[PDB]
Amino acid sequence: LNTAQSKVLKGYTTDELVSQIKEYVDFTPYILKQTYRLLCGQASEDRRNGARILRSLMFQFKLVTDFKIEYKESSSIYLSSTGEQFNVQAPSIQEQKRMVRKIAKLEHVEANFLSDIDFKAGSPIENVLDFFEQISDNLLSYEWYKRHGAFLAFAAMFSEIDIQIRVDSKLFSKIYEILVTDKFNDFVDDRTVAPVRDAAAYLLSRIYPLIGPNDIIEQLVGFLDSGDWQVQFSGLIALGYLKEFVEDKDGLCRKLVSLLSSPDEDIKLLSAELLCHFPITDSLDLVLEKCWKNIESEELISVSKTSNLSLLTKIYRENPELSIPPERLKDIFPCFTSPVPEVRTSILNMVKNLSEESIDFLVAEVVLIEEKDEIREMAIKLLKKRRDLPKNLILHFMNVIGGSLYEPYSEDDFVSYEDLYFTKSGINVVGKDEILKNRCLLFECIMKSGLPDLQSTIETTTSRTFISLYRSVQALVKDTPYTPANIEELEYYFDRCKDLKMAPLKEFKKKLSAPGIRSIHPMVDPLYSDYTRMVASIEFPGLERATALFEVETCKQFLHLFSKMITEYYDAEKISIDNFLLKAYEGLASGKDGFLSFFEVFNTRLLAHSFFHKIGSLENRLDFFSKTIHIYTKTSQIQKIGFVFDDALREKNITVINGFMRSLEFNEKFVRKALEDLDVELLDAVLMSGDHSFNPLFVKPLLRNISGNIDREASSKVLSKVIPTLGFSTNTKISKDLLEMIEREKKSLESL
Amino acid sequence: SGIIPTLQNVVATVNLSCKLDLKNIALRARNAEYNPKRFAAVIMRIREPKTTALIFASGKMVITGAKSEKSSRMAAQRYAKIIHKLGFNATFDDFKIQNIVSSCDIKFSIRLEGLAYAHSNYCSYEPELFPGLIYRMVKPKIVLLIFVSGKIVLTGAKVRDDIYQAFNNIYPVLIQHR
Repeated sequence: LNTAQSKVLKGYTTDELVSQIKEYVDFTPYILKQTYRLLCGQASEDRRNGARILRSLMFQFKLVTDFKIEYKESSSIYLSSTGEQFNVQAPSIQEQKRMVRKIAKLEHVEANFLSDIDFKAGSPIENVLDFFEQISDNLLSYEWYKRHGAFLAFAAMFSEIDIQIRVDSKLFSKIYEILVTDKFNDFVDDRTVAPVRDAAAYLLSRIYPLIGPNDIIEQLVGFLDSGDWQVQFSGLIALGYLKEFVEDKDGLCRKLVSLLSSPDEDIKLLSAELLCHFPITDSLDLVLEKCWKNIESEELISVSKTSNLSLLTKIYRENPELSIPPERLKDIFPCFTSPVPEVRTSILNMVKNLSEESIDFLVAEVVLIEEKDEIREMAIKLLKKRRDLPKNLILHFMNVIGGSLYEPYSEDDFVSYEDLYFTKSGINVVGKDEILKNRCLLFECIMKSGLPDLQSTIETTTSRTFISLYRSVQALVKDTPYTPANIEELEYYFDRCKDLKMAPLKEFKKKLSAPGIRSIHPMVDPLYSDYTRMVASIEFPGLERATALFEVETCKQFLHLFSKMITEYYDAEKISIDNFLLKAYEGLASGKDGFLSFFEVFNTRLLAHSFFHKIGSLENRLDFFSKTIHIYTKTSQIQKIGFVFDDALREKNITVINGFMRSLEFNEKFVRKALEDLDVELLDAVLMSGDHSFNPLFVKPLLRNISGNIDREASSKVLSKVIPTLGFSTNTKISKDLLEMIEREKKSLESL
Repeated sequence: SGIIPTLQNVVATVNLSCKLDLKNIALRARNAEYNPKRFAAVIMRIREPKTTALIFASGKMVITGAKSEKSSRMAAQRYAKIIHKLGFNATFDDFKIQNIVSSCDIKFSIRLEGLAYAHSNYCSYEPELFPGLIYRMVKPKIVLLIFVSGKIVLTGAKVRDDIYQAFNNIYPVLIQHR
């Protein structure tokens, strides 16, 4: 019966669905003997799981809480296991070399770098009162996973706070023993971990409340004095979990300041991390010298660098009279490029409020050559808010941004450095589509600070593209009347632009003569999008050869930038968009998807343009809205997008109807019509894209359809899509008229 | 010339110049595994650079998994760190790249039978035993695994130069046998 249900939950191998299995469980009469099986399990997942079951059973369950506060010294030592399985005979020293060859992938080659020296030798639970006896035992088991399992269980017991059960009286005594005695670590990551001692110390943080007035904390800060980093470690992690209950802060902090200099990197890490949580007042001049020294060490990688940057950031935020020393300024430049992401993020957060040219320059380098976007966003945000960037920054990056798109940045233009943006081989990995993306982003940043004239030219394709747009931005600011900038002959450019002459002038015109035919030469095709780009940007805000650009552009970011320019100009009544609209709309409703990049940024501006009233005529219309309907579904002026929703029906256009669903108001129209005739086919592809609160309306009508044999397959199909959603909270939003049914029906379902 | 070789593995060693208690190191590190019946050393793994280190009681250290001479020396230094924390007077002497393994792809097929005849002395080719031809070059002492796919794999190199020097003695020959 139920024992069968529990024995299938018992059955268990390999996944999170078993978490869902434990997430599933609720209330029963007795057994947990099977739970213990898990808490002794060697898996990191089962121990949690099992301990989670123990957590369920908390009521008026008795608990003894006598705590013997004894700091008794032990001579035990707790490791991974007893190691008795290491008393075995080692194979020949010939069979072994064979093994090393395999593991180190030394097939086909000779390996004579080991010798004889290298291979030498040195030197029953069923009763409940017995399920708690059993863990008190495991708290000190020689198998670490049993120790973890054991400790993980108690966390669960003391989790809830509210039969007869005495709790071990030597509990604390056992914790303390572990903390000083257990010497098991996980060195998998640079930041060391003490699986057992950790879980242990966390328990102590839950025990503390229900604990007699003690000298425990004073005792723990005593661990920081030990010569064994492992006990120090134990001290720090425990104190971390108890930091709330720490009084005599000055006495702990004094030691923490000391340990910032530990020879051991974990003690240094844990040290600073804990110190960030307490007031820093007296040691102020001291913890600054320490942290700066740690930062400057230039140890290629120390795990504590981030924690030290945090500690500085803190001192400087909490004491605004203090400012970073100009000399130490050159010690944080490297951090923007540091291989480790936590350092990069941390430094961009420590400079968020300062305005030094030097730092200004480094934040720009970041936006250009950063791997992670989330991190680039920090640097972008830092520059977009600026109206006082130095001219020499605008000028310098205005022509750094325009270097050849196939050569690396110059070590002479940057203070930062990576083998990914400065080597001729690194580039070809990043790909120009990124290199260009990240320039388009810096470009949107440096334009809000006054636009000096850039006389300096570089003469590459890209150089023209940007310096062109630059002048367009200038003109838009001074409402300069439009002058049809002149595009020279293909020849002209091939003479000036260093990036085009990496190509057979002849093969080039062939491509120009007819694209869609990927030329055989590898340099032309790329240089084709570089060209289509330049001309479009040169003739802007003429949009003749813009349609070309959108059709070939690989880099999605630039199409975005360009659409920005167009729209910015449109809003200022500074451009004519009509021909470009048409040519775009068409190219989009026919599979040229670069054009979406425009319609998203121009967005709702469409519905107030002549063209829109003229789209309610094209036979092309639904092919278009299919691809863009999300953009317009948000508008406030609903009567407008209204004419199109009527059409998606008439034409049973699923994609356009789904898009119209995320909005409530249109369900009201949909359902109020589905009841006049049940197109079950589309209902199958439509309904589940709306608010489920409506479903209870389709149950009776869908049964007639099956009762009498009508669309039997379809009806039955959707019917089993809707039934699992009958347990759904009806929506108060909808028309009070439709509640007169959502409730009328919803009622008859419980009738009786 | 034409294409560029890509590194897949680097083997290196160090002497921590110290007698290690292999058993202790096994019971003090969750990331180490130790099986005397299989092997008289301790296998310790870190996550980044994803690598593997063979630790002998003599204090000899074999390190594999690295994708560069930099990674190699780096992960090597991290394993020493763990030993020092673990209580032994470890040092870091005699680091040495023992082996490099790179790969290539010239994007076209090769007539193995032809290459093998023209060089029956330096390479063995039996397609009823193993797919592809194994070619033993003598200057530099490099072994190449050549497949019809056009894919090449070079091993036995002690310094990156040997990879280039060697994959430039074979290209001409891989040209003739398209």
